Amino acid sequence: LNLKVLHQNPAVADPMGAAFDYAAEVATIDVDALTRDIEEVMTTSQPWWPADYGHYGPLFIRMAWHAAGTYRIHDGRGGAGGLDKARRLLWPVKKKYGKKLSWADLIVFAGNCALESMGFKTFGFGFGRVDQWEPMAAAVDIRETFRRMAMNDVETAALIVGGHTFDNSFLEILYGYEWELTLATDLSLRVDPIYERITRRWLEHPEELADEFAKAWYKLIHRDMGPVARYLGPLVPKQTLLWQDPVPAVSHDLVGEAEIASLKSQIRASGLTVSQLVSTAWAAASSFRGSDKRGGANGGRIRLQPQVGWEVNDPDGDLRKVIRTLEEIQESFNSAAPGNIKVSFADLVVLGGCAAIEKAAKAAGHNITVPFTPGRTDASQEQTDVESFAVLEPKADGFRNYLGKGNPLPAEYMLLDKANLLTLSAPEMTVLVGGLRVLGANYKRLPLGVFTEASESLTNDFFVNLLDMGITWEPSPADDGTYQGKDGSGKVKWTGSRVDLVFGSNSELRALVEVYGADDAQPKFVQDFVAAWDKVMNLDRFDV
Amino acid sequence: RLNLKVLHQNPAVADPMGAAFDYAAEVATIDVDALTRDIEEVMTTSQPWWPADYGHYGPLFIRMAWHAAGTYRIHDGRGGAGGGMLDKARRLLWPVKKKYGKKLSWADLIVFAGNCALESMGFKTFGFGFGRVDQWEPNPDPMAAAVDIRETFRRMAMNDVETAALIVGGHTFDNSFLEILYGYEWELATDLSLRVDPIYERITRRWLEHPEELADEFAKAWYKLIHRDMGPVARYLGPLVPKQTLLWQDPVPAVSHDLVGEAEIASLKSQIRASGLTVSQLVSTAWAAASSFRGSDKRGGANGGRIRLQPQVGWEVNDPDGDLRKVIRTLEEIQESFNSAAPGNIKVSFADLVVLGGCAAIEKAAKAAGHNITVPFTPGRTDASQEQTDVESFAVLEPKADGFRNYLGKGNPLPAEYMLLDKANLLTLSAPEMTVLVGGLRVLGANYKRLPLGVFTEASESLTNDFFVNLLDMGITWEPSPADDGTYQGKDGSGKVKWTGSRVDLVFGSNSELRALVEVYGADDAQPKFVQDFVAAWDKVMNLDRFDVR
Repeated sequence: LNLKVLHQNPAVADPMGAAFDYAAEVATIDVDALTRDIEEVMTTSQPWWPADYGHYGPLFIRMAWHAAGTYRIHDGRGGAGGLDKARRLLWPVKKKYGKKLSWADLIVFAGNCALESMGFKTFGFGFGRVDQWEPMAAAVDIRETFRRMAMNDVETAALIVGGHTFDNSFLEILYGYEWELTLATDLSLRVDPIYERITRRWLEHPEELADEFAKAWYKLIHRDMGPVARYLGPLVPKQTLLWQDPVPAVSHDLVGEAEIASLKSQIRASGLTVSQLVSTAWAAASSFRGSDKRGGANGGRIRLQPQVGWEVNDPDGDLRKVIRTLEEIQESFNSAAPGNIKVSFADLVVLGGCAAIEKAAKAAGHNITVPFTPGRTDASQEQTDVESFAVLEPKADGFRNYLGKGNPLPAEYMLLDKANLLTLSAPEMTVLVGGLRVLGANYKRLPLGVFTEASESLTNDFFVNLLDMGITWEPSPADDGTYQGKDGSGKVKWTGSRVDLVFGSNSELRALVEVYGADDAQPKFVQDFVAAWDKVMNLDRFDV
Repeated sequence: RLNLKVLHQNPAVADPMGAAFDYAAEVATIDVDALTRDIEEVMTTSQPWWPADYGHYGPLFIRMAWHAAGTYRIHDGRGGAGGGMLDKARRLLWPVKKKYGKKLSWADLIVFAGNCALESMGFKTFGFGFGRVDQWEPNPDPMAAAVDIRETFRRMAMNDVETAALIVGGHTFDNSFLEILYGYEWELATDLSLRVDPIYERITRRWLEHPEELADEFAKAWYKLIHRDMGPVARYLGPLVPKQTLLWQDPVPAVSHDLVGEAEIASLKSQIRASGLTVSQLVSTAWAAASSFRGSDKRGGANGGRIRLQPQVGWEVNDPDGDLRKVIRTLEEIQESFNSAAPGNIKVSFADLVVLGGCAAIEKAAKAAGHNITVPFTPGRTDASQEQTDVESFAVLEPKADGFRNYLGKGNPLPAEYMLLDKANLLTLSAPEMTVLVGGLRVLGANYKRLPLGVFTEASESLTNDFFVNLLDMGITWEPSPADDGTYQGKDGSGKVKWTGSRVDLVFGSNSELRALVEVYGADDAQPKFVQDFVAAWDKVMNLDRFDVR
C-alpha cells in the first residue's frame, strides 16, 4: 500500500500558489493574436530541429495525436489533461504568456492551429486543461487500439484517412492508382471488409469526410475535459454533442433558504430512513472520475437505464423504492411552489443525503448544518449513452463494501484506487469510510464493518471499536474473505472484511484513525465527515 | 533520474489536523502531574494479548524508548526521536494516548513512557521536555564486540563515558550489574566487554567503589539519548524541563539587550551597503552562516553568530582566503560603532549583522534590476562565545558538497545533482523554492571562489531572472568541456563560447519537472513573481533556526 498515490500534486510543489485559478486567466488571452503567433512558430526553420519543408505543420499534428491519443477508457487516466524534446519549438510562443497558457493547451492548440493552417476548418476549440506538476491482423490491431479509446469504426477510419493526408488525397490512391500487391500497417482500409465498406463511399462523396474528420478530431482533443462548462475561450462551438453526456441548461429559478429547509424537512417527514438516502445520495455521486471528469452527481442519471440497473446500486427493491418517493416529493414542490421556482431531481438525490446526515448527526450527539449548493439539472433518457457508461460501473466499490467478480488487485488496493479517482486524500478517505460504515451504506446492508452498536447514528464508533485490542481478529472460523472479531471471552462480537481491517493493520493508516478515535475528538470527526461529504457531492459542479 | 518526491515529504494534504494546528500551544496545557499518574497505571496492569514479565511493563518501556531514540545516525542527521515509525507492543500505550489524542504526539508519549518507567523504579532522572512534533508517515574479545558497541555508539556521538554508563544503565533499571561483573572473575554475551577491554575496564572498575557518580552519569546519558533530536533549547515545552545549560545543545545566551526597532533597522541596513562590502560578499557570508542547518536535527542555522568562531570560519566551503576575513572585520566594526553610539539602550548582536547584511545586500541588488523590494527581517538573534561551540561536534555539519554554491568536495557517494537534492531536503525546502534559490544565488554571485560556472547573466550584481532565461533558450548548444573536469560549455550558433554551465544547473535545464518549474519563472512579464518568490524563499531560509528559538 503506497498512500503517496493519494496526495499527488500537492500545493507545495505548485509554484503558482494556492490563489491561482486557471479559469480566471485563460479567458483574457486573445486567441485572435495567439493564432497569429503559432502561425509564425511554424514556417520558420530552426538550427537544432530543421524542417526544410516550409512547415512544422505535419509535426504539430503528430504531437497532439501522439499526446492526446493515450486515453485509456477503463479507468479514464491519460490523455490531454495529464515527441518530448520537440515541444520546445513552442517555447517562443509560451514565454510571452507564461501562466495564462498551460503546456497542454499550448500543445493541443498548436496541433489544431496547424490543422487549420493546412487548409481545413476544424469544428472548434475550448481551453481549460489545467496542467499537473509531476494484412487483416494489422486491421484488427488498429481496431482494438482505437477501442481502448472509445471510438467507433467510423471515427477511426476517418482519423486514419485524416492525419495521413497531411479530402480526397489519401483516397484516389488507395485502390486509386491501384497497387501491384506490394505500404504500412495501413492499407487495411481496403482489404478489411469492415473498413472497406465505409472508406469507399468517401471516395466519391468527400463532403461527408471533411465533416467527419472534423468531429472526430474534436473528440481526440476534448475527450477528457469533462462536461461542457470548462470549455473556456471564445472558440468553443454553440452546439451539444452526445459523447459529452450533456445536461440541459438551467431554465428554472433555483432555491434559496426557507425552501431548502422545507425540502429537507419534507424528506425527513416521509418514510425514508437514514440508511436509504445516504445509499442513494452516495450511489449517484460515487460514479465520478477525477481524471476524465465525467459522471458525478449532476445530470440526475441514477433514474436512467444505464445506471439504475447496475449491481452496486442494487435495484432489488432498494433503489427503485426511494426514487419513487423523491419523484413524488418533486411533483408536490413543483406545484404551488413558494414562487416561480422548480427543483430538478438531480437535487433531491443529493439534498436527500444532506438531510439524511443532518438527521443522523443531530441524533448522535449534536446538531449541524450540511452545506448544499443548488444548481443541478436532470438529463432525459435520450441524452444518455448506455454504451459509454458500461465503463463507469465500479467492478469493486470499497466504500459500500462491494466486491464483484473479476478482481485484478486485492480488495484494498481497489479502495485505494477508487479514492484516487474521486480525488480524495487519506484523512478524507478514513473519515468517509467511518461515516459510511456507521451510518449504514453497505451493499445489501451486510453487517460487515458495522462496529457500532446502535444503527442510524453518526458516531465515531467505527474508529473506537476497531482499535480496542481486547478483541481478536481470527479469519479461521470464517470461510470467505471475511474476518471475525472474537471477544476476550470467546463469543463472536463483530465482523470485518479486507477493506475494514486494513485501517487497523497498516501503520500508515492506523495513525490516521487515532486522530478520530480519541476521546475528545468526537466533534472533529463530525465536522471532518461533513466537509468530506460536501467535497464529494460537489465534484461535478463546474458552473460554480 | 532524480526523485523530486523527497522534497515535498509530509504535505499538509495528508495532515488530518489542518493547517491551523501548532504543536506548541496545546502540549503546554498537559498536566504532567496527572499524566504520570496514568502511565504509572498502564505499567502495573497486565493484559491478555501481551503478558507482562513479572507483571510489570517497566523494562519493556525502557527498551522501547531505546529502540526508538537509538537510531540517530549523525553522518546525515536523520533518524532519532522526532520521527519514523516494537509497534506490535506500542498499542499497549493506547489507554493513555486516547485520553488526549491531540495534545500528546506518539513520539512524546513513547519517550515519556520510557522516562516515567525509569522514574517508577527508584531513579530520579534529569528532566523531560515535550515538543517532538509528529510527522505522520512517509568470543567476547575486545575486537569482537567491545569495538562494535564503541562504533555503533560513535554514529550517535556518545563518548566512552556515556556508552559505558548506558550499558551499565539499561541492564539494572544504582549498581548491582557491576557487583556481579567484578564480583566473579569467571571468564552477558555482547557485554562483559567492560571487564576485558582495557578502555572500558579503566572506568567501569572505578564505579565499584564510588557508586554515586554512575547515577548522575547515567542521568546525563539518558537525557542526551532522548533529547538529542530536538535542537536548541527553546523547543523544550512542558514544566519538567530543567534550568541548566548543557554543552551538547550548542547553547546561545539569552537576550540581555533590547532589540532593534524599524527606526534602527533602516539605519543599520543603510550602513552595511554604505561601507566597502559589495553584493557578492554579503550574500555569500549570510548564506554560509545559514546554510549549516539540518531540518532533520534542528541544530545549526543562522542563530548563535558562530560564523566568526573556529569550527565554522575555518571550513573549506566558507573559503577563508580573503572572503570570511574582510567581511567579519567590517561587520564587527559596524556592530561596535552602532553599539557605542546607540540611539538608546538598544544594542544589536552580531548574529544579525551577518543576516541583516544579507537582506541589505538583496535590497541593494534587486534595485538595479528595476524593482524596489523590502526584505522581511525579524531581530532577536544572539551571539555565542567561543567556549560553547564544541569544535569536535561541528565536523559533522561540514558540507561535503553544497549544490547552491557549486562546491564539490571529495569522496561523494552520489553525483553532483543528488547532493543538491539532499541539501535542499535538509533545509526543509520545496521544489519551487529550491529552483528560485538556485537562480538567485547564481545571478547574484555566490559561487565558491566566484567561479563563473553558472553565472548565465551578463551584468552580475543585479537580481534578474536571467539564469532561467538563458538556460531555456535553445539557440545555444550544450556539450561537455574538452578539458573534462566535470563541467560543460554552451556554444552559440556561430561557434564562440558564450556560457559555462555545470552539472548542478544543467540538471535544471535537462530534467522534466525542473524544466517546468524553470519555465514558470523563465517566462516574460514574470520577473516580479520571481523576485517575490526569491525574497520569500530567502526570508524562509534565514528564519530556519529562529522560528524554534522564539
